[PDB]
Amino acid sequence: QNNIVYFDLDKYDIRSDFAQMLDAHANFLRSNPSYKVTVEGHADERGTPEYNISLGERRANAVKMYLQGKGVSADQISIVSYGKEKPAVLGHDEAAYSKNRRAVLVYL
Amino acid sequence: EVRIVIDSGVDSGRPIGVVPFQWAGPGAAPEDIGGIVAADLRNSGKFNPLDRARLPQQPGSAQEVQPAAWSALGIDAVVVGQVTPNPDGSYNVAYQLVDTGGAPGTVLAQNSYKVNKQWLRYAGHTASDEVFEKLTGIKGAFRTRIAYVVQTNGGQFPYELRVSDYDGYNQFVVHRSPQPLMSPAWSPDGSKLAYVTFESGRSALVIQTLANGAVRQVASFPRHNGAPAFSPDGSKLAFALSKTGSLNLYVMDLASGQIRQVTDGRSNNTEPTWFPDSQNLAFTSDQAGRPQVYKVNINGGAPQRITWEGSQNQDADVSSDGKFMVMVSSNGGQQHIAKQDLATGGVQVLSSTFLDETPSLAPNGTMVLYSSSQGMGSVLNLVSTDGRFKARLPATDGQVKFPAWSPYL
Repeated sequence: QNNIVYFDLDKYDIRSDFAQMLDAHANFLRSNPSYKVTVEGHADERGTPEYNISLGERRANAVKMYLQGKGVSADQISIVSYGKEKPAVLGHDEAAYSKNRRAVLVYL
Repeated sequence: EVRIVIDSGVDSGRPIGVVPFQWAGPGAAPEDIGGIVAADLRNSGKFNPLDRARLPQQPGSAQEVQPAAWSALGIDAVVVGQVTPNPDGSYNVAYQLVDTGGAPGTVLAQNSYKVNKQWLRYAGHTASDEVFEKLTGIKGAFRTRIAYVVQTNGGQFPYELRVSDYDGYNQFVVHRSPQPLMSPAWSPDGSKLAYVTFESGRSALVIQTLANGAVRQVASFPRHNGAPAFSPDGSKLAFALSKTGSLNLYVMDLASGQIRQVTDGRSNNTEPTWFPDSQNLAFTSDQAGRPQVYKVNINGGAPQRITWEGSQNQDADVSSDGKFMVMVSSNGGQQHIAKQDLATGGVQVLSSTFLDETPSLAPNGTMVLYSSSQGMGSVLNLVSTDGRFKARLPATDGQVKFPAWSPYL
């Protein structure tokens, strides 16, 4: 809930509902320039694995750009796309897919 | 522990007699070579070996074949053979292929192999290959192996890259990981697999020597390093990196380790596959919008679109003779394996399973290994390149995906 941005099929933009959530992250990172965030991006299963890396990367990147828009240091933000290799849940309909189309902000 | 199960290619194909091989010892042979040869030929989708219950005779030599007994059954060739022990503990495995149609009693091919016990299946497969090529004119691939990734539910190392023979026997674990493994690729000599691992925290692309487990680091630049493919002349590895901000194609000279960039677009360019000349690649690009397959010479020039089937195409594997590719073709919310004749542009859909991906061709171009989803997990599927033969390799211990067919071994 506080560290995940969700996306519709073939969409990669940060939509308004996540703005607030992301700002807390920017606030935090601006304050602790010691800190590094890893944006893990994902795609649902439709597609093929090496191509769907890119759908994950567009999502993670978009989080990165937004945070940089909030004053965060480029060097506090790395991105790792898992494509469709690490689903949050199994299943073959939109309930499963919307759950898996996401970018997760994690502090490693 | 994978085994092949055929779904269709059942009770059809060219009729052939395969006789249990004679055994020069007490008890049963250490291995049922005629059983192997029968199974292989049936697995090819081209033959219907007569079942054991119906054999009209069980000759243990060529001279003992009675051709008329097989022509009466519309069977025009018969495999017989012998397994004998040697004093050093090894075995001789010999077959003779006997014409039982228009040249009755003529020995069309024969051979003998000296192997130790642990290589009896190997010898059986060599006998299948020779019989197969003699009768159909197509080089046999029964000695080949497949690589694939097994993912169990839980445990500290849920992801395993493994290799087995093409029919499931002699499985071994290549590498275990806490994090996903992707896209194994065989070197043309069969000695190494390239793959992608996320066990460090991000993707790394490596090449593992199978005989000793040695690992060569190829690429771990920021972002993604994956989608490897070895050039058929042994000189290069193509792959994809997204450090520039989108996936692009690179090639590494394996001798020097020198990496060269091949595509530099703002689109994503990935899943490279080699044409027979080790100079051209087919690959997936999204530059036109939805993914399609393109073709580029690694030495210079603009990639050219080659697919127009349905709405979307990607993830291609070009045949060892360059005449066709198979690929994953998407339409109406479904995706299946398709074959495209590279000279005419014609397309035939091969598969009807669900969520088909990652097709790999056998090195004779007659068979495709790929993965689909059955219930909540991935499984492996086989379909011939004429779309008539279909089988599976059901597994016991988890989902199975990312198949890759070895070169000839």
